Amino acid sequence: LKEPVIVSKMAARKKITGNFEFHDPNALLEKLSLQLGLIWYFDGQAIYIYD
Amino acid sequence: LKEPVIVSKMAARKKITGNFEFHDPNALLEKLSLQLGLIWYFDGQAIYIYD
Amino acid sequence: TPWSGYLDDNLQTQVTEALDKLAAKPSDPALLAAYQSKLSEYNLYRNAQSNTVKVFKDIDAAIIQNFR
Amino acid sequence: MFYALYFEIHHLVASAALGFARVAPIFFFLPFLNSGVLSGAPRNAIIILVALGVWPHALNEAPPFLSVAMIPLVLQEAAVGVMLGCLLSWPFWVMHALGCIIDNQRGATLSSSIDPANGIDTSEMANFLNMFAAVVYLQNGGLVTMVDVLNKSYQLCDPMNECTPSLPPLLTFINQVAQNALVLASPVVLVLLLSEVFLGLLSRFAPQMNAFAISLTVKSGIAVLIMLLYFSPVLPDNVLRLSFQATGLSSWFYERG
Amino acid sequence: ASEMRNAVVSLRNVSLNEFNNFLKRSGLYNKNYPLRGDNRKGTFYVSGPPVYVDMVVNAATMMDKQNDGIELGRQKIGVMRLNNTFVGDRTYNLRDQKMVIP
Amino acid sequence: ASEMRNAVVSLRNVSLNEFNNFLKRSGLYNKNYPLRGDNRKGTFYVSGPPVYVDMVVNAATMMDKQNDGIELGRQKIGVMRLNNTFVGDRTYNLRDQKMVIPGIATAIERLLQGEEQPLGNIVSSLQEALKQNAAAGNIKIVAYPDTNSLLVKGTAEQVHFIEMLVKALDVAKRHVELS
Amino acid sequence: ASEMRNAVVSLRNVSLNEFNNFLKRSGLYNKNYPLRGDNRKGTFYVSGPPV
Amino acid sequence: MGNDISLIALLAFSTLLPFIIASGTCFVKFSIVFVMVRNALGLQQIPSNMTLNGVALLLSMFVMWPIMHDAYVYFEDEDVTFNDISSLSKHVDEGLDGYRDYLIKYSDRELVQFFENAQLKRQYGEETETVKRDKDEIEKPSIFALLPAYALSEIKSAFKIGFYLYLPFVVVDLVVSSVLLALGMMMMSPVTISTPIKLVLFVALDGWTLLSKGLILQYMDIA
Amino acid sequence: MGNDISLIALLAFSTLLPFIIASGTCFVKFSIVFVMVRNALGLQQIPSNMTLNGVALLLSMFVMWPIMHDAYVYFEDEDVTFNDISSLSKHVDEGLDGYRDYLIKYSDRELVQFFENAQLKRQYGEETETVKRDKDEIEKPSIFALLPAYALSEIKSAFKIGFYLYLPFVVVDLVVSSVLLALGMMMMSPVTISTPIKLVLFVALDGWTLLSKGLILQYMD
Amino acid sequence: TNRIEDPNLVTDPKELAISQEMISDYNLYVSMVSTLTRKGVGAVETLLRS
Amino acid sequence: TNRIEDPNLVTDPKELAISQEMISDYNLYVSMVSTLTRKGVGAVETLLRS
Ligand SMILES: CCCCCCCCCCCC[N+](C)(C)[O-]
Repeated sequence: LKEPVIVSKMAARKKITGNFEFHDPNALLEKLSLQLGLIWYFDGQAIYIYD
Repeated sequence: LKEPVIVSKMAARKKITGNFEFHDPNALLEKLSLQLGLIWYFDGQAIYIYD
Repeated sequence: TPWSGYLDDNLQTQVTEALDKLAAKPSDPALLAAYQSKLSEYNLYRNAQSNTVKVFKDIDAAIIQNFR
Repeated sequence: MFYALYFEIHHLVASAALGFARVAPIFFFLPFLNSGVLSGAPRNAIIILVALGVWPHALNEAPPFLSVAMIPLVLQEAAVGVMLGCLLSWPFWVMHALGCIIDNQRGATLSSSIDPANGIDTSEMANFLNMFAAVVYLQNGGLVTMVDVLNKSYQLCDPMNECTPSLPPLLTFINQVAQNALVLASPVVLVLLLSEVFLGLLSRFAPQMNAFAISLTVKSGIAVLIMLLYFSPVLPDNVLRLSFQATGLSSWFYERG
Repeated sequence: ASEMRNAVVSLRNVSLNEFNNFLKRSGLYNKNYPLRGDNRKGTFYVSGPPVYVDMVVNAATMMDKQNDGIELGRQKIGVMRLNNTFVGDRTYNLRDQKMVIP
Repeated sequence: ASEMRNAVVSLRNVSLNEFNNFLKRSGLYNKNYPLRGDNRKGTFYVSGPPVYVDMVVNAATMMDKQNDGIELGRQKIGVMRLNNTFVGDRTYNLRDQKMVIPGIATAIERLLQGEEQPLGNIVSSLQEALKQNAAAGNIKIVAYPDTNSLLVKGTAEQVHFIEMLVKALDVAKRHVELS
Repeated sequence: ASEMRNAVVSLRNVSLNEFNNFLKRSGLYNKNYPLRGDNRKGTFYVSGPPV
Repeated sequence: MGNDISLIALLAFSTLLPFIIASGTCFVKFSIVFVMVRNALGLQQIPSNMTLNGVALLLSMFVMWPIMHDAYVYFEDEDVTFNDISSLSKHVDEGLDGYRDYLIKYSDRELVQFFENAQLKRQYGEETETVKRDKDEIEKPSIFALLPAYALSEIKSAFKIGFYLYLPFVVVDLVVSSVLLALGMMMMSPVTISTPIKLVLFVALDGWTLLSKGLILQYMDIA
Repeated sequence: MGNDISLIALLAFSTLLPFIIASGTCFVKFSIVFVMVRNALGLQQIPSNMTLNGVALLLSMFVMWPIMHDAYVYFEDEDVTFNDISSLSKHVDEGLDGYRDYLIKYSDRELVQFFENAQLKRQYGEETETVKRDKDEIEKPSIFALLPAYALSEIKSAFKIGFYLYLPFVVVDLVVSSVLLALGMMMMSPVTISTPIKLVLFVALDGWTLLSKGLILQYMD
Repeated sequence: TNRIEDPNLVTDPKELAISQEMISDYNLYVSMVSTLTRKGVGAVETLLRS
Repeated sequence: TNRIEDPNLVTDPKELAISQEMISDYNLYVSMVSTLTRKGVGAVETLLRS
């Protein structure tokens, strides 16, 4: 992503397993957001992720 | 780096292992910042590193 | 009262003098105009002083009475 | 920000208050801390100071428990404190049992009395050996290990994570204490039994001899004589092998949260 | 290293250059921890060892307050000869009207 | 060594080059721990053993208060002759108007009246700056016809400026004949 | 020796030379602990036994 | 701020807490059985009353602490609404059913019913009891009716248990005495011989451990 | 007073004074030794606590007075001494060393070290090097860390002293019990006989003289 | 709040009336916890002696 | 609380006289409930520790 990433505690409780490919990570991120039920934002300096 | 370095209390918990060559400390600093999830800054007198 | 160890009257004479000049010739308009000013300033000075000294007494008393 | 020091003092007293719940029961069990010795105005002043000396978090930031029902929490902490009081008491209760066994075998039934500081029936020997253990323990610096195990108890299991004593090991505890006491008292019981049977055998040739009454004259001297020989190992036996240690906290406590 | 102190200072009567010259004359200046700001302006950032920072802050504050005892709006006088007209006001006594020209 | 103390001291009526002389005469001066600052200005840093530091800071504060009682704005009287004109105001009764011509004293006085900033210059070191601060409204001028001369009261600088302005003003007049 | 006291004294109306003569006339002066300062000015430092 | 009456209720409850524990909790049983077994082994003051009461107290908490915590979790519940003193009473009563059920499980129905009658029937001009069909009253015996009926049943259970533990020690005493007589080594008191034997035998079989498990397994599954 | 905050601080200190005496003065020790003596003789209510605490407080006065007087004249002293925030904070801190020296002189080095390290690991983080100042000049430790070490040190030594005093009375008790069993009077409670022998033993020793002498000599050469 | 907005608002009567609630309520909460812990410990000691 | 927030109630003598009574009656009521509750639990405690 080339951006520091900051995760809320209520999101930190969730676990994940498997083998992932990080290419076009923005697309990957926005897909997982909907599957896992997260919301996220980007102010221009860093990425924030919440339940 | 030729500068004093200050590391926050919450960053000091993380641990690292291996061999490192200091050919270009600036590049190494940026790479490891993104890999380990740190942010850093440089007032011209000293380097400051945070979680 | 000094804070132990801490590093770090003319208007009365002026009014007395003006009174003595005036008393000698109560009908001189210049001596009257001068005395009026000296007496007015002296009056204000004494009042402001005594009000301030009371305000500090009452703060010290309130402090003591809070723990007493 | 003007009020910050005022709030910072209140965070301190709220932390001390919640620490008292866990430190005071220890002061109830140990023989040199109970109110038979340390009483009046010193008592609270000292307990609070210790609790502040061992609280694990910076005292100047808001306590984390403000959002929680207070009673379940206080009872949880008091139960933990009772468990620690037992484990730290463990070397003394064995010597007390030993003394009670000896004073029972030598007769001496009537000598005992209930101690008001604890509510425990105390013989003449038992009080002596119970003191003597305390002094050797203090001399060896066990006092440092006591505060140590307290601090570690907070680092390894935290009030907010619902730390709880393990049930399976707790179920063995009484039997391990009784075992240790018997294993240690045995040498005296054996000799006093052989003595009384020897006298009973001798009585066969002189049936008017009151072999019972003779044994009461003899057995107390025999008891003290034998214990005087095996007395010196008492110092090492208790000081190290029976004293609890900070490493054991892992097995007796775990976090349920 | 963890003891580094830093602060922001803002002065009204004294230039950053003025202060730097003070330090240089004193022999207190240190090129590893220089003051950072606009020479023209009075607002600067300073960071370094405790003794250095504290000394700088105290000196700057006191020097700033001292200069309030000073005034520099020096008034000046100029003489301007009129070559084409009389300086004074003029009254014209018209038989029916008195007229004044300022 | 851990007991080293240090302080920043600031003065209003004395200069570092003055206070050094005091220490020397006293025999208190110590070249291992000299005062560090600007001789021209009243602010310095000092560091050293406790006793030394305390003595320095006491003495410097109390000498500053003692000098605080002494005034130095010495008023100077200058006497200036006019060579080309009459000192007094004059009235000419034209038919159309009563007309008045003001003399030098009147003009200058009216101009400086109520001034509050220092007088700087005319066109057609802390112990110095505190003299240069003297206000323009104090200058007093008294016309003295008996010798056709002005009496001027002010600081040495002020009197000098007044002298220049007078010599810029009293030009000799030309004569005209109307036929 | 550990009890030596010292103080800074300043006088408005009385010069150091005026005060030394006072001590001399009194017979109180002591050349081991003389006053240190400027005979012209009125400010001086003194140190010695408490009394 | 909060509510000033709920504050009174909190402080009051915390003063009564030790008497409730001492009279309406399994502590009643655990503290009795241990002391009985200790007397039967014939050597008082081993273990100490401090040891016994301490353990009994700890074990009681595993049984009771979940019920209290469940009740507070029931009350800290931001979605309720009320309209009247009745609607509030019902909800507060409903909060205590978790405890009520425990008391109902471990106590006698008929003694409970007797006290349920005795609270009222001094008022009553009548003999008929059917007048309320059971389904309400069988669920809702009052807590003051349940408490003494529970304590009186716990004690009886304790005695039942201890009875069966006495028997083997009695047997051992008879055996010792018969041996001394058969040897004719008559003039020796048997207690001096048999108390060591009872102690060593019970400790060598870990009686205290089996006892602790057998007590807890009435109230929990350890796994 | 010349300053108001200087007054507020004095009234606060005077409001917390008794707990400082109860937890940071030899009173904590004298109070324990006398209760130990009363336990030893097997008494319950006499002498009263008010009498034993009375003498304990008087004896503590002879020992603590010199440093309280020293602090008093140090803070009254009228000579000019401070000018500015750093000099005032150093002046106040310097005024407490007369009492830090006391706490440090009687606290156990091992406990002082424990309470110091456990504060460093709170503030700067547990990864900060555990000091192990085994040969030590403990660098003016904080008084909040120093005070509980003193309290537990005095409790330790008072218990230690109290132990020694039992041993004669323990002998008395076991002897009496043995001679009664030798006569077979199993139904006689020994305590009735052994209490007066303890009293006359202690009176013959003159216990209170020896004991009050030694307890004071431990604090002054 | 550490070096944001401003300090020393001892003086505005609208915010000074909001501080009164907090300064009181936190003192009461802390006072209550002090009693509850004593009660709890006292209940444990009461049972263990008896 | 409402009687104080509302500006026409907190500024008319007729209404203030009533609010004074409401406040005092509240105070007395709560103080008496507290007292009697304490006396009650204290009786239980006195008997059971005897
Ligand atoms: C020891 C009393 C204080 C802590 C409260 C303990 C509550 C009981 C928890 C038991 C959990 C048993 N388990 C894991 C089998 O469910």
